[PDB]
Amino acid sequence: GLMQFTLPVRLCKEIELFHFDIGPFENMWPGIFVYMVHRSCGTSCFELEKLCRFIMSVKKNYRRVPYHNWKHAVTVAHCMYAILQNNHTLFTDLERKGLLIACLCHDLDHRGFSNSYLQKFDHPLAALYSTSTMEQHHFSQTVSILQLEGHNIFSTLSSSEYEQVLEIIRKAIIATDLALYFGNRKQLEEMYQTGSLNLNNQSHRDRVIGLMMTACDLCSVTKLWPVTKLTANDIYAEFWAEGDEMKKLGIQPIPMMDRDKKDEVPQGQLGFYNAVAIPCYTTLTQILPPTEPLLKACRDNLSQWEKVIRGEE
Ligand SMILES: COc1cccc2nc(Cl)c(C)nc12
Ligand SMILES: [Mg+2]
Ligand SMILES: [Zn+2]
Repeated sequence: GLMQFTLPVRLCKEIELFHFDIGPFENMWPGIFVYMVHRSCGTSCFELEKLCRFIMSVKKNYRRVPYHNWKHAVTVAHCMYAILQNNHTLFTDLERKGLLIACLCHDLDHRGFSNSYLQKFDHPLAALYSTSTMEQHHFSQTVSILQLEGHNIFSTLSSSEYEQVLEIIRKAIIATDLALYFGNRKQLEEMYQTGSLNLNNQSHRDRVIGLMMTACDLCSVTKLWPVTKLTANDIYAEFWAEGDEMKKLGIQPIPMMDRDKKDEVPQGQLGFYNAVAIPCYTTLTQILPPTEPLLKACRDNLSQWEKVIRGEE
């Protein structure tokens, strides 16, 4: 019972920073996640046997796609850990429990295609879930794994607390639908500016948690430039494969997804930082000030993308 997870000195130190990379050793990631859950939640929170059983089942249900894989899950969860550690007096016991799990499960069974491809292909999931197609499937997959024998990590929780944690996980996994981000950030920016933003209001808390979810999901843009540069290849590998699949459906894909337009990537990445990433980290920083290193790191990679266009690399 008195077992504590201990990371090697370098990892132990670096894991507390927003720009930490979990490395290339697959086998260390479950230990990295368990360590994060113990420092963020406590050794008590989950039964180590149930938690490790749940982690392996979640890993098992993540596909071998270039980007939206198991490594993405553990990275998105790490970024959440970094946020929760720099704002620990702001989150409930249940929120700390649910958010690291939601991040771990957020892209469960992701096939590497967007909601648009699912919609255009007429995939069964698009008939089952009209909007936030994959995100509703990811939550559905999270519940399926929680219902497996010996996998209920929230067994100790009351009937009411279990329904609260599951609702935190649901809202958070749906929030990773980038289509919803735009309106959520606009509503949060307005509430913050008119001083009406109250963290005691549950609907306001839901919105802030949604913004934290977009921030972690896009945390690839907040790492040191070599990590960002290499992660962009994986992101575009999926994009180009979906572009190829749109062409198979007889639909010319958007240039972002066209592998014949690889030369337009630095300009498209510049557009992404301006339209999505910088607004996301700016509003997040106004709301939760210790998350400033995410915005700082993001602005540095935006500058690196400008250097790419200018022929500086
Ligand atoms: C055009 O670039 C993009 C489009 C949509 C989502 C994206 N997510 C990430 Cl994290 C990055 C680095 N780029 C994105
Ligand atoms: Mg998503
Ligand atoms: Zn994701």
